Amino acid sequence: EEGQSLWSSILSEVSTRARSKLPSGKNILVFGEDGSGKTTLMTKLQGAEHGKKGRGLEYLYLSVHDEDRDDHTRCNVWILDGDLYHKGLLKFAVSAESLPETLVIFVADMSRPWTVMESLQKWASVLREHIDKMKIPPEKMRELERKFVKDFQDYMEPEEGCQGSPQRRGPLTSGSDEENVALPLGDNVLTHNLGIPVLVVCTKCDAVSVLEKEHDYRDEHLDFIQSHLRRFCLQYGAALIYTSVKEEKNLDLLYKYIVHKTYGFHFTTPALVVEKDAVFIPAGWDNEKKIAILHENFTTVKPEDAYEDFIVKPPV
Amino acid sequence: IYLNPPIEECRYKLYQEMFAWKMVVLSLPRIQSQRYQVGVHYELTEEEKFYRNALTRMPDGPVALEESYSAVMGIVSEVEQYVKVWLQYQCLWDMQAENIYNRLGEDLNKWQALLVQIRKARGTFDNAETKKEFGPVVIDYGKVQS
Repeated sequence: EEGQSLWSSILSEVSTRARSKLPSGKNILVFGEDGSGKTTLMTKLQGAEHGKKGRGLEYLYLSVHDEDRDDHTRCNVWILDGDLYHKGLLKFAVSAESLPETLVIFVADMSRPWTVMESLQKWASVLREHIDKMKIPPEKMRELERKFVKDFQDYMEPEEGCQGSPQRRGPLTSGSDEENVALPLGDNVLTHNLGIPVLVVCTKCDAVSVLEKEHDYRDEHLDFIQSHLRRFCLQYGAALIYTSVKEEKNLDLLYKYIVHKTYGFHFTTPALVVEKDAVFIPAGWDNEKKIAILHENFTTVKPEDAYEDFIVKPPV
Repeated sequence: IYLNPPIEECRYKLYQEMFAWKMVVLSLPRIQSQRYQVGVHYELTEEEKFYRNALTRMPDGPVALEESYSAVMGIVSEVEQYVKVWLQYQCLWDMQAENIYNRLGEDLNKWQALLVQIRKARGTFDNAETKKEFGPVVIDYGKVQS
């Protein structure tokens, strides 16, 4: 048992000396509403066009083949529906061990922009009773939140020299503490931050281009929605991507941000602001003074209008 | 040592006969409650064309969907346990001889007992089963056992 425990210590240390893989058991959650091409773009991130579209807890996998060490893991996909009677399928999706192995994606439909924030705080409330019911010990939960505050302040927007190699959001000058993005803290900032990588995806942003002409909106319409989105995602510590499902706008950008948030890789694109249906809002980049920078652009409106009335919901 | 098709595709396959076995029922069309008119021959959803709200009209609650999905997670867990029986033994193909040989030194009884262990473990690895089945779900591992 000298040689047996010796040889077992040898078999523990030899597989340590091999090439590292991406750690499997990663889960990806899809929160949000149906009718938004969840299955469509989620197969696009898999590598397909459309899958066998079921309902409830749809499963796929994303083909995460490494380009560096040339390995391949596949992470789990849990497409949850718009239904809150089949919302109880999430215990097969994510547990507390794999809650740090989780990149949560929220669907915002930009085909139905008027139903966004009630679905956001409703599915976020679903996620809050979910995250209360899955029962993390609070010291590790607060450890996740304090280190998420830490990597939230670690972030920089990438430059042109950060579109290749990884942007060193940790120590560039080694062994110290310096500010990179210092957020003005409000009640819209991190008050139900959950210590996990959270994302909201605006889906079908080419259906904004219906409502730029068939509803004839202005620039301050999207800043109203976008400032409400900044206020709510910053409250949970999240990023925000403005995507078209149908035209498949910048899929590689999405895939680089997924492997960047899950396995600590690099997302090699700066925060796009230039096209209004393609404004990239990262995590750890925007703050409440940047919300007020949209209010400098508020010329004809004040932000206390109703959500479905300023952003005009048709009664069907 | 590697599994092709992997555990994610195995879960995806069990969810595929979920999808075919549920679109026995769901891909049945539902009937417009008036037909000879005009306005429902205008654009309809899947909930207006097909009987897919009968899955939302589960009368005993949703309970058998989590029972089936827990059976899927249990089967995926057991075949995941047996595939990480044989993915433990990738250490022999990660094996550098210096980590054995600098550990052993020149004490001969360690070498003799190690040859006893490689004989005993080769006795275990020459067993009769090449394919393991749980329910319907089958591992092939005979080629890699050879």
